[PDB]
Amino acid sequence: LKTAQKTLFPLRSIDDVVRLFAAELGREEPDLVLLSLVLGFVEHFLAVNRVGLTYFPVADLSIIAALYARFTAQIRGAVDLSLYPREGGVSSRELVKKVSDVIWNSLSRSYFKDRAHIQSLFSFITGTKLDSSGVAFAVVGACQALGLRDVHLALSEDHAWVVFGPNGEQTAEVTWHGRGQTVNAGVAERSWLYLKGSYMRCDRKMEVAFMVCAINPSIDLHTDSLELLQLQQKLLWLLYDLGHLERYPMALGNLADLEELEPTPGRPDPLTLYHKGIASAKTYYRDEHIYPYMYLAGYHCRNRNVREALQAWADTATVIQDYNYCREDEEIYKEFFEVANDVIPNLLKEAASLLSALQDPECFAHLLRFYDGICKWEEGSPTPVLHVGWATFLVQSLGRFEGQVRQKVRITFQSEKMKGMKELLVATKINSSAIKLQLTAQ
Amino acid sequence: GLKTAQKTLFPLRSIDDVVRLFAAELGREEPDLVLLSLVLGFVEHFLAVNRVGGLTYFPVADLSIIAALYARFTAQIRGAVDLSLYPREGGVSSRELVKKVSDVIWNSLSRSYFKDRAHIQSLFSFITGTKLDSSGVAFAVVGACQALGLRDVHLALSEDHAWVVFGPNGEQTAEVTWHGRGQTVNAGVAERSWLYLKGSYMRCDRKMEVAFMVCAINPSIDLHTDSLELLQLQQKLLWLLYDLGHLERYPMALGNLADLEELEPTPGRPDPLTLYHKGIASAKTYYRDEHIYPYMYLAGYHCRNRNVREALQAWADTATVIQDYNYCREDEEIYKEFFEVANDVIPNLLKEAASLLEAGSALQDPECFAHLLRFYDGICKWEEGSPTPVLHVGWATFLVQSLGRFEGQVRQKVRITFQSEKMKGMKELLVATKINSSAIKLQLTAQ
Ligand SMILES: CCN(C(=O)c1cc(F)ccc1Oc1cncnc1N1CC2(CCN(C[C@H]3CC[C@H](NS(=O)(=O)CC)CC3)CC2)C1)C(C)C
Ligand SMILES: CCN(C(=O)c1cc(F)ccc1Oc1cncnc1N1CC2(CCN(C[C@H]3CC[C@H](NS(=O)(=O)CC)CC3)CC2)C1)C(C)C
Ligand SMILES: [Mg+2]
Ligand SMILES: [Mg+2]
Ligand SMILES: [Mg+2]
Ligand SMILES: [Mg+2]
Repeated sequence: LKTAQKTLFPLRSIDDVVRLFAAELGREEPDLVLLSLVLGFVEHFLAVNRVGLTYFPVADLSIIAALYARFTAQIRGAVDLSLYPREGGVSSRELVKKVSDVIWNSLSRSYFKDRAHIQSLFSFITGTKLDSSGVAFAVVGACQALGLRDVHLALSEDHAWVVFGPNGEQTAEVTWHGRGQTVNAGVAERSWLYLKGSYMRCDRKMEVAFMVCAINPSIDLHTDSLELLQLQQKLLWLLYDLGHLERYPMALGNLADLEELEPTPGRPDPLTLYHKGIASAKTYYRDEHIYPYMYLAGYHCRNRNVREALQAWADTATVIQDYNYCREDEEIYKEFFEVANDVIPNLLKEAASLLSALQDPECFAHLLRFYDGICKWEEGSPTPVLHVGWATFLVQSLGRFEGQVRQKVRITFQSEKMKGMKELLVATKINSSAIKLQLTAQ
Repeated sequence: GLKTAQKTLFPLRSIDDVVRLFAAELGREEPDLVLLSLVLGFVEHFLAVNRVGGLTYFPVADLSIIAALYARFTAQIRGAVDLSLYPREGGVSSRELVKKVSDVIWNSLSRSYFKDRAHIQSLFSFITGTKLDSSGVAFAVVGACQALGLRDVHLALSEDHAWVVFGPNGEQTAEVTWHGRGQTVNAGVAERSWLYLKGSYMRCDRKMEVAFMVCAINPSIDLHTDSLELLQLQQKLLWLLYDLGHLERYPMALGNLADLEELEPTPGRPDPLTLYHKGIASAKTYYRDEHIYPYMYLAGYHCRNRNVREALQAWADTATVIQDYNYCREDEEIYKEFFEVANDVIPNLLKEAASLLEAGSALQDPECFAHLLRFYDGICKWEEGSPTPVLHVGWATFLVQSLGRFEGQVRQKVRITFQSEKMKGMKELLVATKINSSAIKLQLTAQ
């Protein structure tokens, strides 16, 4: 650590942490290892080993300098750079593989790899435990501590790896999902997990944004750390103000969800931030991201804006339609399954009871765009998506709209399945049996 | 269908009115299972499913609502099942007749729903929603059978499944619902899976069937909130059944009542520890000590009160029961309960204890170390002869971590009976002053 950094200690409050982040983000190379260990330390004494009162666990220089030394010396100890000629200020694959192996070999052979609060370098140093994405982050933190300035975090919506080399052009798998390979076959197979190449390639500032989104305020299934929520919210505003969330759609979604919980006066309202996330995905990631729409959909859902919610879910299906469903895409499958088979059916039932969205042919058209996207998603997929469970809720959901509301609705149907049954969907009588068979055809 | 006697207990305006109805029905040779299910169903629905500085409330059940629902259930069954086609010699039901009632219930359900959802356990949910969970179906078949006058059809339950017994002396069994047929449960008993308790399952009379529907009350509103009123209702109904002697052969019901007494103790009542012990005594006396949950119930209570010795003793008891079973695919519930104990609760309890020890005690007690070894030995013996492994490398790490919470001086002299070849195979390593982590790991995970 430099004298500059040392003077920001001890961290006695949330404002002290925000000052340390502000100071580090001002530099060309923010110290990822310092910042990770500090969030790790604060998360550990607020979520994992707690103590009414709200409190901040004071981070003395003595504790954080020790942890920093432990991480940096461990990496430097394990990697002899004089064996890796590093011509043109670019790292070789052999060097990135080696740092990957150093991180891998330092982990416990057996732990709950899915547990909360094993995301930070704190958990790696004090516990020898990292989650999936904790590993990729640790490889990048190690690379920075070795002075390898071209090694960066790549993320999809559910996986992480590294890019390196002349233009961030090279990719390497470093962690497990659900090594040393490129991600090219993932991009080529058009799975959601690799976003068809439209994944985030972070600079050091997005890597700080990632570790801030990684803060997990969960204490148990019933209780969040208020202090960790407050810390995340202030750190995300700092990154917002400095321009570092511009190319981070999920971070704007995260900050919007926090603003819905506890609005910051003078700040953009949640709807603005959800739209900025969607604008970010459209502008920088070829509109290939699902969560910015799912975020907006959740907010409208929670506020009982049924039209707006169904519109946002139809958008999510309009994105997913250009993918193939592959084995490792199960997170987004479950999110679509929850929307189709639980949230929409319940929202429509709420509406039917108050009766409205059910007299609005616009809401019916959103529902059809939703199912059409899902059917087009399934086309060309190496595994089916729609089984008989889906079919029931389709018919149930269609039937919440009277013949007069459904009759004139005309949308573009990308999918062969919805094309195949356009006459059944606008018919005065819903032929439930035929719709069911058509949807589950395979 | 309903008698003047029953009609005069209406409307139900309070929890006490519901207790009066149950009291009146339990006084009879044939308590009306369909009436009682519809009433709990109705009350659950307006307290947990469709709710209203705050209010607690009781949803008034008018005769008009309950008599309608009763008629709907009983007429629907009588409509579907023509008894004159099933000659019923000796006052005993045929398999074809039980299978038919099973098919009627199955055919009445929505073709797709979340069969795993809360609040789809009652005949209320079946009549108003055409939705039943697994055990809701078995109960519905028995309620249908009673409304058809089939006096020999009774609810059978294990700790995670339900079917029916019928015939001369409850001789016959039929699968009626899904887990996770018209076939017997004989192959389940023979495979020695926990799901069929090796034949030591509950064969309910009509009073235990009321107890089952009372245990079926689900007070959950969402993940974070219980209906106070439904907890209060369940507790008073369980006391009624207790006082009348109907919980004597229902170990999980005494566990349920004990959990409620810990939440809100009833003055003048036996304390929770008494009720958990009654549950265990019931399992030992009437079920060949083949039940796991009476011990798990006791273990949870000790755990929540930070009686570490007593908790580890109760968990070691649970492993002493399971050791005489084979782990089969559909026993996943109890697997997960053992996994949670071994790999989460015990490690965390021991870590708590280690911290209170460095600060200025179960960890200096060789009795607690012995309990831990009995636990692992039962689990290894459970695995022996199983068609599925139980122990993988995840288990091994927490064993070593948990052994290591006890110093060499505490572990050294402990000698327990080892049923499993696996624990016998490494008895010297467990009491050694140095824990050979690597060897212990391989021994427990091998095969
Ligand atoms: C959240 C933790 N996390 C990851 O999960 C992650 C790891 C990776 F390797 C790659 C991507 C990752 O995701 C994120 C990355 N950066 C920031 N945020 C990430 N998140 C937030 C995320 C998506 C959104 N969901 C919340 C939504 C889900 C859909 C929901 N809509 S709905 O209710 O209509 C659907 C039922 C609204 C809330 C939480 C998890 C994943 C990172 C930060 C370590
Ligand atoms: C919802 C309850 N229910 C069933 O789940 C059920 C269905 C069947 F087909 C067959 C048996 C069934 O179980 C019960 C039947 N009758 C009454 N109670 C039943 N219960 C209570 C039961 C077991 C105990 N658990 C709670 C315990 C679990 C162990 C725990 N101990 S621990 O914390 O030390 C273990 C980590 C204490 C709380 C709740 C569910 C299953 C019936 C009443 C419909
Ligand atoms: Mg994920
Ligand atoms: Mg697209
Ligand atoms: Mg169960
Ligand atoms: Mg035994």
